[PDB]
Amino acid sequence: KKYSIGLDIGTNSVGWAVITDEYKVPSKKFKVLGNTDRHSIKKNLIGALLFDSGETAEATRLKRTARRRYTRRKNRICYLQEIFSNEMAKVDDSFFHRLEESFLVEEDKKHERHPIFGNIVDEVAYHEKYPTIYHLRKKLVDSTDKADLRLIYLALAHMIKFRGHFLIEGDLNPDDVDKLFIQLVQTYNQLFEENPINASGVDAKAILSARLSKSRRLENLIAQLPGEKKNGLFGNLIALSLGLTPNFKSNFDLAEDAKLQLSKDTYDDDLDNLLAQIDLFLAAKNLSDAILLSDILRVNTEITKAPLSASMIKRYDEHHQDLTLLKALVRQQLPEKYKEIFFDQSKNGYAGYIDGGASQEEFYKFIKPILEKMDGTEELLVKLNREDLLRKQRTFDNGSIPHQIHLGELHAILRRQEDFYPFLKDNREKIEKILTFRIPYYVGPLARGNSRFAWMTRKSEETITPWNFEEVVDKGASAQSFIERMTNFDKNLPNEKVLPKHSLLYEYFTVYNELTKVKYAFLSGEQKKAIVDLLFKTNRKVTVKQLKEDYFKKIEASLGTYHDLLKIIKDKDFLDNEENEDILEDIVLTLTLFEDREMIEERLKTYAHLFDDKVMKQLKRRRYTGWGRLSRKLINGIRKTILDFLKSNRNFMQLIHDDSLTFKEDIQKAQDSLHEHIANLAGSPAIKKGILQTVKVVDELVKVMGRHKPENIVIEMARRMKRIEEGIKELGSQILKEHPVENTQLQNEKLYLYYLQNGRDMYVDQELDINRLSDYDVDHIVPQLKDDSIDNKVLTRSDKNRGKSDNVPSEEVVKKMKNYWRQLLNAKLITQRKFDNLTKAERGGLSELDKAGFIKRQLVETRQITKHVAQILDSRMNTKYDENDKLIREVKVITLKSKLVSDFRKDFQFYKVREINNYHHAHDAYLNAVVGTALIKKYPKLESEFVYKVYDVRKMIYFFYSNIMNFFKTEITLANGEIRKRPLIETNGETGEIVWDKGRDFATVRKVLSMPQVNIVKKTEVQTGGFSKESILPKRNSDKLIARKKDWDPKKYGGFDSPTVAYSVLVVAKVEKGKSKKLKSVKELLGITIMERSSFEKNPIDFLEAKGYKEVKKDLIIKLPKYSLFELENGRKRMLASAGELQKGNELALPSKYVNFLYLASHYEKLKGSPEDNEQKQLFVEQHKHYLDEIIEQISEFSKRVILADANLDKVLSAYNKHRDKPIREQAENIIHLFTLTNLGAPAAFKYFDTTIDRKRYTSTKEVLDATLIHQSITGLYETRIDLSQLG
RNA sequence: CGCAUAAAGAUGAGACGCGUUUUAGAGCUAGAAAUAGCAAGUUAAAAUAAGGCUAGUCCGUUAUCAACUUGAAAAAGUGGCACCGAGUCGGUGCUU
DNA sequence: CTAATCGCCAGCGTCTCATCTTTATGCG
DNA sequence: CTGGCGATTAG
Repeated sequence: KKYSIGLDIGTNSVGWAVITDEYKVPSKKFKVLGNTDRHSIKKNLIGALLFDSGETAEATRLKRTARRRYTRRKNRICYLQEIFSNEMAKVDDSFFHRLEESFLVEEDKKHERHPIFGNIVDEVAYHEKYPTIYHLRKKLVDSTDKADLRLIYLALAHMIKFRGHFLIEGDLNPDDVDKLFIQLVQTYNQLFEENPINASGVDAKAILSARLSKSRRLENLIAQLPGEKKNGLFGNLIALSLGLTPNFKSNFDLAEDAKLQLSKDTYDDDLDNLLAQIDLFLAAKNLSDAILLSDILRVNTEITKAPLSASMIKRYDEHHQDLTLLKALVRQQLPEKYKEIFFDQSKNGYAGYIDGGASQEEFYKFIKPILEKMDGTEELLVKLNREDLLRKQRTFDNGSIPHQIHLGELHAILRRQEDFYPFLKDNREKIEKILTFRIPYYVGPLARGNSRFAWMTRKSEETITPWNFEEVVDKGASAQSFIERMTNFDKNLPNEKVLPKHSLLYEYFTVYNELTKVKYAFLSGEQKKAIVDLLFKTNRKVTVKQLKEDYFKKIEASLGTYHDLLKIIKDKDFLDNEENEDILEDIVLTLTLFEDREMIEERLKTYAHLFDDKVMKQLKRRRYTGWGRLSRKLINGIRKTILDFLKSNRNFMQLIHDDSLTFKEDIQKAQDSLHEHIANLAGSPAIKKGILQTVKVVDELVKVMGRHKPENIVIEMARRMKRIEEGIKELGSQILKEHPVENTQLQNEKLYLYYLQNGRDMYVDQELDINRLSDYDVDHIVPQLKDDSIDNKVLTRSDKNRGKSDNVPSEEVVKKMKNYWRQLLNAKLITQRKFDNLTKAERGGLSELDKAGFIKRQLVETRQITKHVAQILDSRMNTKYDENDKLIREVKVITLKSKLVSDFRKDFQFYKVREINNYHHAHDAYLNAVVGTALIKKYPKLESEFVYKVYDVRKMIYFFYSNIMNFFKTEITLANGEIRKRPLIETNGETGEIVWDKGRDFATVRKVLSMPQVNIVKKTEVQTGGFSKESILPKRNSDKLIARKKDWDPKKYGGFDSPTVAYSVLVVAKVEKGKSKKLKSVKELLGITIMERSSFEKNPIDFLEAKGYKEVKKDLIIKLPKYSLFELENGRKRMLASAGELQKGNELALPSKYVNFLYLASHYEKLKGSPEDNEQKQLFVEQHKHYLDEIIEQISEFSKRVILADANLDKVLSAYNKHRDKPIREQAENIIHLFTLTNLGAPAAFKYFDTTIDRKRYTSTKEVLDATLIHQSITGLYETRIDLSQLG
């Protein structure tokens, strides 16, 4: 009673099928449990399983980072508040209390309404003196009077709360653009004795103030004083202001690469190196400062010290001026449009721009034609083109402001009010340290131990303020654990980390693996030490023949990092010592790990007695990358040593596995769960969900067949005009004059074949006459390997093009195509795939190795995820062992590729339509199963090609002519228009076993493919995610609003809406009826939100009690997650979607003649075969065109049975009776769009030919309380039916 | 089997700029009102999943999940077979 | 005086750094 | 995209 299992794996579906040896899916009757009266269900062993897609973890990461940033911002404000705390009580005691409770309503306040001053007249006087905060900041910077302390706190708090970016390192003082651009040429003339033409008027930074990222900046540098090299024209301007890329190789006349950069960390060390091995750099830095503050600062810096506040005040004043000017102009010209612009908040006028939800762009687009209609509005259009008309202060493009501007304003504020308050003098650097502090990206979250994501190690144990940060956290250990927690361990010893790529032990290992088993006569013995000492360790790159022959004549994979450490340390003494070897092995790890140059300075100040300061700086400026693959205890931790064996001609892997001394310890050290095994796979989680469900359904199917292992498990993992322009540019002839070069409407190959082959045949130099669609057809360059590529066909006029059965091109074609067509393939008119396929007949024809390449290109799959899931299934299924300790292969895992089964669909007319029902997953699984077991029955030894002896296919060519699956066809064709018959009953190579009895197996495949009942299961889930929609709605008198905090009532403050239901519960109880408090009983379905899910799983009874229910039955609480299945009268099925909405559950089983007729009518102009076959298909579809009325009757009876959507049904029928008089090919698309009315899942809105049908949603769960609840297993074969009418 | 280049994806850390919601920015004139006419408008405070206890300048949207019987959890265990047919599975026979 | 139905609605842009895998593409 | 919600209609 052997059997086999076929599996199709997708990202939203898993299809499974169980077949016997006769390719017949069996059936069986199963017991059902519960309290109903049915006791046995007959079911077929084929089906699918559908689920929601998996989600990546990026959105949770972004929200986690947002939470951390909000907590840290609140802590910054709290730090400033407690540093102002103990002295504010002299002026105002409850000032911070009024500043805290400013959100809530006057009836809930405990102080005055006006927060900043506590009364009315001072509030109005303050807001009249200062309209914004920027007037206050400019007054506090410029004026030298003793201000109030509350104003100083307000300015500092606004400066600390928003504090710019950190993308520019180094200090930055506000210096013009062209006023310093000539000073660069002044230093260039006083430092470089040449002729630098000071083009006063070239306007480098001024034209670079526009969109001049690279191209326009380089163009402005080119349209200037010409430079002899690119390093002077573009490169020097890059190293001064723009995106820098200099080099001290052919530009700075150096003997070593001393490459500077922009404002970064390594620029100061590179400038110290360039000055200590060989002003103008200050002028370049000032030019960089001018180019950086070009676009953001739009005001002179002479009259004031704070440029940002002056820019904002200027923007405020121009907004006021243009506002009153536009008011006067619209009062003059169009007085009837006043209210639509200045009063209507719903429109996109000025009132919508200020009080509504209008942005800048919608306001500009709304006000542009009204401003164009009037007159006298020229400069307003000038401003509107420049995006400087009625501009706000807190805009969406203030993100370019660096933090040094805010730091300078804060420093001037603290300097000006210094001598009036002494605690400002005592705590200046504390406040500046509050503003500029930023946690480094390798220290991570400052935790204590209760974190899934932290790696920080502490020295002491106290709170971490920004002032004692460097005193508490160890930075070197944190920077080491930041890297070492990510790099993988080696596969041999699974607990040890991996050496760096440029380690000395790894370099010795790779040079010994190169020159231990080296033969060119095999190499010597003890002379290999002298060989690696002289030739390898002296030459920077070991030669292939030259230096080896020189070393052989003198005596009788490079170590580049050894030479770098030799010339950096300027000797060769410690580079070969004993303890200095492991010391240098620590130094190379130090150089690989960190990238901060100061913790590096500490870790090499650990080793100060090996060099002076100069060698120390020369090696400290170095860097490396890359991590290797091996270990240290693998090579020099097992004792001889592996390096001792590799030094003195066996391979390293041959020393590891083949030798019994080494392979025992690694196999012992190889000594998780399933979820941990899938968790460290590769690829998207959307595939990993399907992989886990595949393992579960395989284990369940093994369980249901009486604990017998299967035989085979088959796995399938499912998944231009510029060329014509390039051909017209390379041709030069009339490629666009008469025949237009426009591949826009051209979708078929009838135009692309003329465009690729330049309007002539690949073999004949004749007129193609492309105006005829009944013209020259297409001919494949190599027929049955199946291929339909662009470079896999040819368009000759009318011939057989040669005389052959295994070769398409002829000798005259190869003689005539050698100059023109081969140059066209060399000029990329035709691709390289067509050139080799057209010229390969001139090299002996179809050789045996080419047939091997063809069958290995048609059979072998390449993806890694399929190999890994095959490995998982083979390790979980085959587990026994013999006395020699070998794997006892009781099952065979066979992987396929979808091209084979797609060819099997399109060959024998087993057509697939995705829009009808979800049966095609199970049908693809069944077809995969039968194709796999037939192919493993026919060609036995070729199991070594895919089932996971070599048996290389060079002396096997079983297969004779072209293809692997060419034995399925009962009448094989030929190349040059011929036929070749085939026997009926196939058999194996040596064994006697009929495999492919044609009539019986095809009748069985039709009978299985037309089976009405398969098992479709939608996987029930408990919903998780956000609590509700993230928008905040204004206040209403509704009851659906959720409070944003604990004591903020939503009828006064607003809140969120539309919460997400986790699951539902069925509650039977009694509630108050009428004003007499009558206890009328009720059976109700209630929805549980996620916050309520936690609070309800803590305690159910008190939760349902306080909700409003009394005297519940505690044992009758039934949990119902999403997609719970309910069966109703007449086989109507409904899936629960929420507490108050259902979804369609049933499925439509159309007969096979209808789906074949639909596939023929849909692609009526895209047959893509032989002309006789296309003519026969056209006669087959046009010979009877009344199936579609029967299909309409089919879906009418179905929708009257289970859908109950009669209004949309009558709309569909009226649309069909309207569009009766139509062609067939335009009617197949409408009748195939029609099938989403009766589909499975959520009700969608489709579209007919002209009209559009809306969706009938199912917003009522009153019927479900008198239904049959189904509890399904993972395959749907084990059920539990519960009659809810008998419950309670 | 190993190197070089490029692209894509996954995972984690650190930072910006907006947006949204309530309050504060005394609206004026005429009528008893309904209302009308007029003037103004750019900013700030606070919250940004309710909250949790291990009280940290932590943690809270990823992954996992039919029912029943055991188990604190982890995890383990629970369902007869052939044949003729097919509108969501039905019927016949043997043995329990 | 409650239930069906219709129509609208739904947080978003950027930057810095690190480690892996996989695919294509040459070269031995 | 698919469920929630207010304004509106229908029994």
